[PDB]
Amino acid sequence: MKRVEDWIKQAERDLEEARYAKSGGYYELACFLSQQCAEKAVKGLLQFQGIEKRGHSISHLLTNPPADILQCATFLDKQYTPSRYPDVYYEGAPYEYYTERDADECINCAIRILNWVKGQIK
Repeated sequence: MKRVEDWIKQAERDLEEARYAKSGGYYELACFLSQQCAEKAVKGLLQFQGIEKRGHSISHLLTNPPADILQCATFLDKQYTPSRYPDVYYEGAPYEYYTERDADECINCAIRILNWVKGQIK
């Protein structure tokens, strides 16, 4: 069991670890941890709203969110999975093909979703 504040602490710690992973050059990790951040924040919001849905797609968890939030949820939903769906997985060892720009786009979308959720919990 978790309280709303636990979902938000999990998301704040996932963001801190994503930045830490980018500092170490671990860009695929920073992208995974950014998707974890967003997913935990949106589950925190759904609990606060008493509005239960399931799955790990951040986009399917939202209901009529702003355009920028849906764009970042769709973007983050592509991060680790997807055996072959959301398909665009890399061939070979994935980490070798991520870049510092991907880490920045993933971290910043996690920050956009985490702040948008915080704004709504009151």
